Amino acid sequence: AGGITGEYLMLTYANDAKLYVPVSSLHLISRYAGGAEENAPLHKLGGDAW
Amino acid sequence: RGRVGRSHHQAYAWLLTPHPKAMTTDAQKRLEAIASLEDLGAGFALATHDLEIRGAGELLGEEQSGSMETIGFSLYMELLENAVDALKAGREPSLEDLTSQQTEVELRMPSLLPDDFIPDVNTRLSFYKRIASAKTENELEEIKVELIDR
Amino acid sequence: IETPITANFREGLNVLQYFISTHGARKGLADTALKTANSGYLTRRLVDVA
Amino acid sequence: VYSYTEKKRIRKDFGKRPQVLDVPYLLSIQLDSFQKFIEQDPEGQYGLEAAFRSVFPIQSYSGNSELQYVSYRLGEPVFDVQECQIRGVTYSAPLRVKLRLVIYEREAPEGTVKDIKEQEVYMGEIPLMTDNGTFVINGTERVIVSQLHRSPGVFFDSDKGKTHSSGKVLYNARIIPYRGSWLDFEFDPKDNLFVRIDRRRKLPATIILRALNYTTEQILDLFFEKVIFEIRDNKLQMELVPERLRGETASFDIEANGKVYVEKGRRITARHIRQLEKDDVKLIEVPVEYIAGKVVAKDYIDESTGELICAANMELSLDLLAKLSQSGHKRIETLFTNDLDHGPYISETLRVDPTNDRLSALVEIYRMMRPGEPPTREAAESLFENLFFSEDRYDLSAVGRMKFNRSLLREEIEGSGILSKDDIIDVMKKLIDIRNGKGEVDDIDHLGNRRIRSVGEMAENQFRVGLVRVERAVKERLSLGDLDTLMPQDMINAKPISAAVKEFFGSSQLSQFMDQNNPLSEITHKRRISALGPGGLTRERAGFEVRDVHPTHYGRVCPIETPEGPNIGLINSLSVYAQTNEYGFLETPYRKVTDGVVTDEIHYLSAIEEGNYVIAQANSNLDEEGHFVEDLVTCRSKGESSLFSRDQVDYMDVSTQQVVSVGASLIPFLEHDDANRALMGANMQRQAVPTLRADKPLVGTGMERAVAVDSGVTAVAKRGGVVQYVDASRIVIKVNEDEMYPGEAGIDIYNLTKYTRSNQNTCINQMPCVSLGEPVERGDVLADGPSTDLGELALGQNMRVAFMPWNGYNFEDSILVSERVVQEDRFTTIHIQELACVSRDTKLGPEEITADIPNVGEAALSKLDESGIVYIGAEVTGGDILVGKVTPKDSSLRVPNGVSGTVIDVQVFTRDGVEKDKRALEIEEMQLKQAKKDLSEELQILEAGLFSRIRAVLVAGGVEAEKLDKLPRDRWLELGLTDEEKQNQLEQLAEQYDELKHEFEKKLEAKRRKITQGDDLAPGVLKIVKVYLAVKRRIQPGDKMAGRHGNKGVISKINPIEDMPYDENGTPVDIVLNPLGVPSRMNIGQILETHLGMAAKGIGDKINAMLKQQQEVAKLREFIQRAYDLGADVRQKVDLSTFSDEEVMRLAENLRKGMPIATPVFDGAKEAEIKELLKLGDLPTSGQIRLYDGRTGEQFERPVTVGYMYMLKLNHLVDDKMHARSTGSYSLVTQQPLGGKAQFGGQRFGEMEVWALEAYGAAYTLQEMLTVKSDDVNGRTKMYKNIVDGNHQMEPGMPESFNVLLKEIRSLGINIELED
Amino acid sequence: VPLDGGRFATSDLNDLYRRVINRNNRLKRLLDLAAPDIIVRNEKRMLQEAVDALLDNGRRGRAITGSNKRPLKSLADMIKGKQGRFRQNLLGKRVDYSGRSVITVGPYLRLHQCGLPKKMALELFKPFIYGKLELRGLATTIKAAKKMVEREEAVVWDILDEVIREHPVLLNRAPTLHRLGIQAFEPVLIEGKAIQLHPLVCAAYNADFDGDQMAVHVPLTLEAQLEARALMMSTNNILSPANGEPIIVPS
Amino acid sequence: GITKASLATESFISAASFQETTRVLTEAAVAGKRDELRGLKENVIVGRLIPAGTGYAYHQDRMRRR
Amino acid sequence: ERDGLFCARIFGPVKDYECLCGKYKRLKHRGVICEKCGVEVTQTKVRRER
RNA sequence: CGGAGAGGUA
Ligand SMILES: [Mg+2]
Ligand SMILES: [Zn+2]
Repeated sequence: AGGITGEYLMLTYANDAKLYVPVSSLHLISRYAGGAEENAPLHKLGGDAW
Repeated sequence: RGRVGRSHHQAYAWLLTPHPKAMTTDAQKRLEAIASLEDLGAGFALATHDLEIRGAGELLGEEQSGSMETIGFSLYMELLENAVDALKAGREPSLEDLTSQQTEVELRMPSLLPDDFIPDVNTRLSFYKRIASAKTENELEEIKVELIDR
Repeated sequence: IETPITANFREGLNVLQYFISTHGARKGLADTALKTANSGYLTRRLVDVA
Repeated sequence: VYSYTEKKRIRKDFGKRPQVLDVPYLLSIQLDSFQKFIEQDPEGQYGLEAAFRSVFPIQSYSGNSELQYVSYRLGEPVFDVQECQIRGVTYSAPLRVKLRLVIYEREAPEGTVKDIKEQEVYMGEIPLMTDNGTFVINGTERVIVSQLHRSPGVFFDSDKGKTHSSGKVLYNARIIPYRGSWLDFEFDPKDNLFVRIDRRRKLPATIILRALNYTTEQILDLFFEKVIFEIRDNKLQMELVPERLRGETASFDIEANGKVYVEKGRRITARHIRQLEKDDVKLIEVPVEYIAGKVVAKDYIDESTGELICAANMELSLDLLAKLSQSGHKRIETLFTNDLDHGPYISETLRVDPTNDRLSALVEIYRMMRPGEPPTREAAESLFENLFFSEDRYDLSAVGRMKFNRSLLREEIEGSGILSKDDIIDVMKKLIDIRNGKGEVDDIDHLGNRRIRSVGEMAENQFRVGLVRVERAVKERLSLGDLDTLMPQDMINAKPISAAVKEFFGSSQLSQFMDQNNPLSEITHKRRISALGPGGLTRERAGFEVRDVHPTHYGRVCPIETPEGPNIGLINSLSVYAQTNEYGFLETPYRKVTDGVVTDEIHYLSAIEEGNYVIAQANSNLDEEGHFVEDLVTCRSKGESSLFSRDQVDYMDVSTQQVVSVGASLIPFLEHDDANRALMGANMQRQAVPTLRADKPLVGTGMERAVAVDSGVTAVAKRGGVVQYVDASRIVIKVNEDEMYPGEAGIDIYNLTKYTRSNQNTCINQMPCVSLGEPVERGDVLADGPSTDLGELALGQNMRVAFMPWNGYNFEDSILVSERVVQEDRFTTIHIQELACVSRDTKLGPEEITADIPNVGEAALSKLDESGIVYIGAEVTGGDILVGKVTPKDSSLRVPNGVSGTVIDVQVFTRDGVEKDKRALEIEEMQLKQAKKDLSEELQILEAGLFSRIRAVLVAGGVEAEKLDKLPRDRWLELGLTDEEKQNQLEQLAEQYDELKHEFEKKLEAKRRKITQGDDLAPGVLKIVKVYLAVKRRIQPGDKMAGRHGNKGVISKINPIEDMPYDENGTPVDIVLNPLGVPSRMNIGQILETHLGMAAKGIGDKINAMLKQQQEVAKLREFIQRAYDLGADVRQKVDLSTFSDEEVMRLAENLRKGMPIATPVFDGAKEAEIKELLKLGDLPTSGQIRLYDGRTGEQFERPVTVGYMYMLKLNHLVDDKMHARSTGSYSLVTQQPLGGKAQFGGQRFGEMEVWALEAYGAAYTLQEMLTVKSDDVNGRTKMYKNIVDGNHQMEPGMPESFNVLLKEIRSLGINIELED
Repeated sequence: VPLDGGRFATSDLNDLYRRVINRNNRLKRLLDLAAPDIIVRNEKRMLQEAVDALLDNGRRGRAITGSNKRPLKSLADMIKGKQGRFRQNLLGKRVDYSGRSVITVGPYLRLHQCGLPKKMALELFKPFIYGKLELRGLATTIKAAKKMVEREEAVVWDILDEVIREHPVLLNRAPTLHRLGIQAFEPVLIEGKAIQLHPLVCAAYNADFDGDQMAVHVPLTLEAQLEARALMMSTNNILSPANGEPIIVPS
Repeated sequence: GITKASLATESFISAASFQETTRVLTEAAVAGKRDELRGLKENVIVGRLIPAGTGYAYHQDRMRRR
Repeated sequence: ERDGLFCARIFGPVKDYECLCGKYKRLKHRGVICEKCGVEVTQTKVRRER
């Protein structure tokens, strides 16, 4: 990331746009809740404003 | 720049810019122009400079600033005179009056006479008046057949 | 060039004699092009004075 | 030794030098350059990777976000090549970059991460080079030629006394970056030194010396030495350096240690210096007159008062010397100047320099670069910083730094891109050194100073130009608000990449329309070296020295193939073996010569290195031990050909044809032509029309096959095998089992391009040259292209030529042609035009293309269909209606007046959103049938392939022949067989089959959507119909035809068969040239080719005779073996004893029309071998036979030359040229006739043709041709009425182009008027 | 002129005129308003610059441009240069009744004639043909005569061979260096497509037959035909005007 | 020289249609010059008979008629 | 336009012998000036010389 | 119709 080598979590949203979140801040991440671990949706990162 | 001053105190105004490896050429042109005209009475000169580059937009449309192939003033005064004479003679109400008592059917789906279809703005306006003032479906149908013919 | 092309056109020139031949015989065509462009102007000047 | 499909016709190669390096791929530069553009470079220094890493990572101004780069990938093109040409869209591939956007967090320490988002963002469409080297940019097939520009670096030139009239040479230096602002130093005739920047106003150099934080003292220490005075008790003791006195006239007593060494007025001899040093002289007393003209180095002031006494750069006088003595100064330092060795060339610049500090120096630099806007401190300082020392707005490339450190004799060939202080100082030192007398100037035409930037480098530069704007926009978008929900796709714009690349490919000076009336013309227009374009010289302002051929052109650039006319020597073409160096320079191979052996190892030498060594000649005799058979071998050492000793050579030329290009190495017997006539031979070979039935050249150079193979017109087998199916439009190759793949085995399918239209309206169609069920190998041609013949170039026909004058019908250059040449349709060529009819959208509404057109009968509509479009196959003539179009109130497309031809193709384009008429539905319907049918044939021939492989693999372990067909061909999986690697392979093949099913379904549906969809068109057009006309132009008096040796000439009579001079056997001569064209312009190559062609047809005639009366193969084998022998130690050595006794019956079948011969260009057939071959046939060995006249029947005296000469038919037909006009349209602003043949134009009776009528007394002809026939409208209507009314007479009036002149002059403030 | 896409051509003169008229009307209004002097001064500066660019653009070191960054074409740029009125429309100009074609030899000719393709001879000589057809009454108007020539019945070829009897045509090769570069020849009709040229006048024309082209003009009036026959026929140009030596040398 | 001997002509069209048209026109417009059409080039310009050959008799009687 | 750069009352009629507003459309009125718009109905080639 | 550019014939 420009001078630091880190470990990240790998998250795939819609259109295969990947989001890496640090392992120092994994508490920002929660498990799923709708009871649809096979029927879960997928949002698009950054919205569809553009 | 005009926000400062306003009283006898000498008032400075700074225009900080990013480091010039990422400023477009038009930006330095604008900045050097606005730093050149640091005097009093510079406003009108700057406005008539902005015009002449930007160019006045449509005289009878929106879009205030831009070349974009307006209608001519010499045409516009004649068009307006024709409108004035037809209006006063006819004494029809304004289009806005036909907007005022209009039971609003804003269904936000396009509804107008397209420009190429009736190019003469005056005649198209006359159809606007006669349509929105038509108070019988038979009158509407007569408008429809006359417009189909014409 | 000190050494000549000692080979005629009945016998064949070899490679290096032919390269020197081209040395000589492109100057001719370049000269022809630009001398034509100049002499046209010269005769235009001559016509317009007389 | 031979293949199966070279044994069809073995060209009998003459020539004695054994080749040590085969001709490379002739399109190496184009394909290699564009490969370096688009290829994943791991090391990251070429192409898109270099550009992306040169821009990214993009760090925001805030610094809390940056946009870094991961990888790039080129998508599949939406259309293939053919659909890109037809549909009118460029052939490009979407570039997709996997950008990765990091986001920082604020309150954390410097450098953390909040999130990182990556997304494969789409940016740019980059056009893809096709398989050959041609791009498709808007349906038109373009070629980007390589450019030859002066290499970035530093060059020391001098006008050879062109100014100042003193004979004074004004040495100058240019620092020329790859990208940035130039820099120049020069010398005023007063031996000063001035700098100039970007060819602006000249300034003293010391201004830029001061600009670099150099004050005067360090400047003087840089450019000058020191002479030390120590004032003591005896009269100015000076430490004297004896080598400071080499070569000056003395001025006083030269003594030391009580002994007189040299006396006054003497020249200080070398022995005087030796006396001084052997006596070890150091300290000399000198008089005071010696110091009155010397200039002190630095500042000596008074210590007490703190006041300046003497400053830097001023001469010392007696009063100054007294003051410096009185200030306690003991040591003085002055400058060692001179008059021939070390001039004071910088001190006078200081004197003339009106600048003393550095800030004011930056001030007048600011004043120079932009007049107006009086400077500040920071503005001038930043301007001068970013002008020469910013990696943003200035860059020497690695080639720039290489040439820079080379010219200054430095060591490292790497360094920073931008300049530095030591570099500028070293340049100025080297310029002063050149001026003094050491060193040497450069020639700027050396091929060690001009380098090639072909397609890859140029397009990468434009990509980088776009990427700069992209990264600027990215930086602004990052510094704007709301970072934490941005994504890279919503951040970058793909507009300024696609714009900067489409602008270069479409509209540039070096991306030009491909010449396509040959395979040769294509392949020699791709290997073009333009010396023009951006960053290069101008066509009409180029002198006699850059147009000329330099001694370093040898091996790199052809000396003969250049156009004649205004750009000669500017449009050079590459040699055969030349490559581009790693830095863009040109290099050519050379065999390394060891101690005494000419080895087989080759080294590619550039043009700088070629000068140091000594290189042998291409044909210098060496004999089976690598030893030269002479001791004075003609070599070239340093641009000087001369005879050298045998034990001194370092290199040898690879082959005799590395000096000439590809265009001028298909000329046989080139070594007998003049250079001018070979130039014209090459340039007319480049224009030969591909005729109807291509005909091999009986006398070639063996390079024919290379040009046929590398120019992508022949369909060449990618993998060997057996031809399963032949058709005039497709060829199916069942590939060999060892050339198979395990997964996706399949078989190859080649679709031959039938009669499509080339750029120059000729016809390019391919013909199958293989038979059904015939073995082919990898790299073997399967379809002849245009003007090829079994895989070898055949630009024209080869005809029986007699050299004699014939009743004046071949007077100057003309050609008299027999009528068999036109009866046999051997010069009948097909020309395919594309006539377009567009449907606009104008005032009073649009136009339809119905058949309903007024004032024309049903004969007009008999050729149109019901939809208004002409029928395919309708033989139209001039003036007919192809697409009936009406004007809304007759705008029908009509054939141009004069041209016939058959409609062969109608393409209908329609804008999306408007319904398609009947013809569009019919055409789209047959297109849908064609597309579904072709994909079905693809899938089912692949079904045949997969099921054949499945059946043929089960020979062991599972073979039951009935059980294959007891159930149908599909279900060949669940039969009884071992579940081992055999059933593994059957599962793999079935999975491949099902994937092929799915691929066929997807491809068919995608093709249907692609066909049916509306297409983008110009705003304002509704639908376009393009009719295609095929015209068989035969031949007639007028059609220029030529040979290969520069002997052109328009055919002047189509003479009946029986008038042609027949020899004693009755055979008429086919073409009667003129002898008088040989002695003046010395192309003896045509006569030698004539003799050798006669020999080849003699061998062919004997083989044909032995074949007509049927004779056994033991006679044909014997005769053909004698024919393929008979070289005097040639390198061919083909044995007929290993031929299969039936490929002899095929070889002799192909040789029955003439035994083809190769003659390598500078290694040709000597005359003795020609006579011997003519004597193997029964022909008379002097070459000339006796011809009887065709008409009187009585023999010609003085037996004439007949032979077989290869005639091309150049593309200057007389159908295209001939034009006439009586009255037609007239121009608008001036009422003169229009101009051209497309318009009904009238010829320009110009200025010279008016003087030519003034020279006669013909004033009435002049008056009508400049009033009545042209311009006076009331004169010309009256003239037309007077001509029709039988009264030839004019009323002149006054031309309206003079009334226009009156109104234009009078429309200034200039009252011009006519008097009474 | 319309560009056939619904819009109009630029036509730089009208652009300069619009610029001048706009500045002038603005200045007239601003002078009517008695505006302060700092504004009217640079208004007059702008008007002076505009009229300057109209009369002769580029005579200042600064030149104003439109498209492609080249300066506009002012009223002085329409007279100067190789493309002005004087050198491109007045001294030499395009001409009706003219043709152009390749040249072949035709050594059967006599010194005073030239071959001429039947197609060119019909196209150049249309009005004379119309006159002769209306003299025969074969089509008693110019429209019917027009269709009649267009169809090329067998009778219009006789009309040619009569209207080409004594009617010289001026053959002309492209670099007309000297007065023997344009010479008049009586035509001989040829079923071909190339202007045959008598092989003695090649030296005068400096014409090899290696692909050259020659233009053919027609003299119309009686004065022009007599000028051709008396002054410009090839049987008068035997001595060279540069020196008394012959120019009909057997080559 | 022939370049200057043709610009320094009494006829301001035989020098305007030569080179330097702007300079010739200004210098001859300040001076109020008059062209008598007495040459072979300005008669070509104004589209009338050349005073050389078959136009010589025409110009001869035209001059003698005034 | 009315009195623009291209004009019909200042320079002349656009079509041969025709008014601007079509009030006079035949050559039998050559020379009269219309009243509504004010063009001189004459030959359109006077647009070249005015 | 103009402008820019490329190439070719003599
Ligand atoms: Mg010629
Ligand atoms: Zn009117």
